[PDB]
Amino acid sequence: YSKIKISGTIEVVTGLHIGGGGDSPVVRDLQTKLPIIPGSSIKGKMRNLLAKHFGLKMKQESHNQDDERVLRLFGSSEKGNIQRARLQISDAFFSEKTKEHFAQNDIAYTETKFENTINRLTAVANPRQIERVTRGSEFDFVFIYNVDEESQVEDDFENIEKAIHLLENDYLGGGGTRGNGRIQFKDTNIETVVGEYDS
Amino acid sequence: KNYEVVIKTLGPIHIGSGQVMKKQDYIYDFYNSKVYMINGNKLVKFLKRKNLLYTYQNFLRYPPKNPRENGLKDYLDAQNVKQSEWEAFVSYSEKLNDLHLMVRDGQNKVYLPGSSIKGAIKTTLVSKYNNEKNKDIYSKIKVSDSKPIDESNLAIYQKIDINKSEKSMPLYRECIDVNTEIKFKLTIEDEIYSINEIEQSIQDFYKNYYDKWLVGFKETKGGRRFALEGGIPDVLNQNILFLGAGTGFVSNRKQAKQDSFEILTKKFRGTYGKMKEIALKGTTNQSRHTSYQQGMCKVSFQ
Amino acid sequence: AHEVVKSNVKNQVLFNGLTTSKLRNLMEQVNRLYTIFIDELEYLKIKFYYEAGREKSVDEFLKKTLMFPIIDRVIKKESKKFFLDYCKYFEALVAYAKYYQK
Amino acid sequence: MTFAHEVVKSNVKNQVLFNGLTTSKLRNLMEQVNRLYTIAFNSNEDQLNEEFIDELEYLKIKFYYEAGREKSVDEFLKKTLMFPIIDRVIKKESKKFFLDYCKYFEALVAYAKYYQK
Amino acid sequence: MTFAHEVVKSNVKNQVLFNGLTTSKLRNLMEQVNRLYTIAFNSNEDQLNEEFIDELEYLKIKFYYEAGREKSVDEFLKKTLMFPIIDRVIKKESKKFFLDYCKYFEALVAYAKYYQK
Repeated sequence: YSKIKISGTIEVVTGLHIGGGGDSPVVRDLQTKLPIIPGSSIKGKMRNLLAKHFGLKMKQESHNQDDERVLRLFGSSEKGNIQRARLQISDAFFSEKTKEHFAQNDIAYTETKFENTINRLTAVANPRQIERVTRGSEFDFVFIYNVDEESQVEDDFENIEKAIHLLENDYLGGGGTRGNGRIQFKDTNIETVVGEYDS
Repeated sequence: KNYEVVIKTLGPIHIGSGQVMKKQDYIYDFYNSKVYMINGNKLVKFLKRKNLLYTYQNFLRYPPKNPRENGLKDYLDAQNVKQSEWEAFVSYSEKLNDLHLMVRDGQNKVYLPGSSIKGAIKTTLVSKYNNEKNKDIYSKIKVSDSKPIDESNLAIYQKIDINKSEKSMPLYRECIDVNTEIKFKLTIEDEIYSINEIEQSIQDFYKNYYDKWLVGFKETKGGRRFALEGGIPDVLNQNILFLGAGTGFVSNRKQAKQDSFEILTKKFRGTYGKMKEIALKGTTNQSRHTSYQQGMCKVSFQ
Repeated sequence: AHEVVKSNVKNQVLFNGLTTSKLRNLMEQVNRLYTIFIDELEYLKIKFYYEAGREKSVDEFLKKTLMFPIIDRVIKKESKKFFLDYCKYFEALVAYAKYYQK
Repeated sequence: MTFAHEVVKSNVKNQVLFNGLTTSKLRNLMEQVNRLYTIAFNSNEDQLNEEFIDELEYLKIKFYYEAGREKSVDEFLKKTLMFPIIDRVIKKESKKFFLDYCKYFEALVAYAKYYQK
Repeated sequence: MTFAHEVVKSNVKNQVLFNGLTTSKLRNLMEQVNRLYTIAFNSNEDQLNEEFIDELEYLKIKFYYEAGREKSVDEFLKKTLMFPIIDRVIKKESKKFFLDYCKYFEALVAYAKYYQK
């Protein structure tokens, strides 16, 4: 038995809105009064994008039965078979140097966007507001992998690689369709912490 | 799939931020025709190294009501502040009772929003497909925001009401300079409205726009100057679209008249009620004496 | 906080027609400073002068709240808690302005 | 007392509730009241500390904010005398009266939830 | 009112009980009932505390809230005459009648628990 941590840092490129608390606020830690990226959202983007990248049948969509690779890599235990999650994703927070760099330069963490509405045949302008997380900030994540079978570790790592590949080229959070959520990954570090595994 | 989109700004493009600069944070040089935005922080800490902040505050507080004595350049001159220091305290400048700024990002560079770009693209799709459930395909066509726009492509323009006799609008709008190249990234989740489909939709929108409205403004000096300089007879082959605000409200004739009456009655009713008993937006430069209509820019995909 | 806003309702207008859309930039300033420096408070003062210049009603608002002496005394005190207390007062003023409107 | 009881049946009109009040529209108020509940419960003495008085002041501020945000919440707060009750609670500075207010408001919310679309 | 105790057998339809009632959904009610049963049982006199009257008010509050949360609980409470008997017990304020209600309610709970999916 062993665990291999995956550690790295995600950078937001365009606007970011998670807005779980929703005039329209964003997810935040109450202990820091600072935004976050809840692990649930990352998990959801992963499961949806990876299932789509694999076989996604209309019948399978109706019955919520997912592909065997995706299911073992993320766990379902919904069909009466034992399936515990082999990968756990945590929350993520601001890194220190981002905090400093925004503190020094008189830069805020939020950008409020007016979205002007023009209505067909009437063109009646009613402004709307939405909040965003400042671009150029980076979040620090940890992924914890549980090793149950000594051979298929490599395949699961490769699927996580295509995981990150897709997620980089897609959108996380809300407003994914309208231009909000494009984030990238850097400084990935792999380090087995418990066990005698060579990774 | 996933593609990179290149935008060639044929004309001045504006995306209004809702911020309307008042009689503050500028210097309007009548005699060299550049307006100088001022860093608030640096300017006020200058005021404190010269201990005139109370003077500056009172100057703001109860303006002399003398129009020649109601700016910021005169305020700075009255304290005899040196032009090089007056050059020391300029945050940024462009070539004015009010001035309208674009959206800006966390580091105060202008970027093109995702709302505007699908705004024009949706308008193009709706007109071409006659609203064929285009609201549903809105979710299946995704546009990334722009990369930043460095300042040197920013300049101020006046709103020009281009009719058979030209008229100026009293205020200005900042715009992107001509020929700026701006990229975003495009993703497709509904393959039916393919890349070529989208391009042809935009092109058909433009051709319909031409043969309905763009032909009518002829015999106006600014009209044929821009119409010919922009090469729109060839542009019918080109993928051209108007982005953001400032494009004409239009962007049969009788139904258009009734609709336009209704819209202008709803819009401008609080100032000029004359719409109940009854015009192109463009920009005119002093530098080249050349008029550009606000909004159009070239789009090519990859 | 409540007293001033409820008593500045004259005959109906609030501070001669005050609306929060005019207070947006100030609100952003206060929120940014709340998240977090003497010079930052200085430019803060300047921005009250800025927005109070943009509209006459706003100038009367900041006068009838005695905002300027309050901010000066904040900058003198340099204590973090008292600045947060000022943020609470400003938030209360904004909320009561929001309540009493057209 | 339970004026909440007959008030909630007085506000069933034609169907809208307080002109369309819904339980999603009181979440923040419920959260704030719950936190003040637990903090005051942790307290030993009946005399309310000045910090808890400031908590009550901010609670009043939050009622006023929410009432300015939406009209139905405004009508609910106006007719249920929430504002006069909070003013009297602040005047009294007694913990037991604050807990009694908590029970009243909980009853209000429970009735509003039991009568819904 | 004992027909209200044996209505439970008349409500075995086709198979779900009370349209899908489970005793598991009665847990908060059972806990509160046990609490105040103990508190009343220790009491000496027949005249209940005024605070105990307020406690009974809190019982009605919780009953309405639970009836709002679940429909099967709502049917159980409504048709077995729970609300009128709660009001009546509040009206007489005598200990022995409160115990009488407690025995009725416990008999209901146990007999219902006899039948569950």
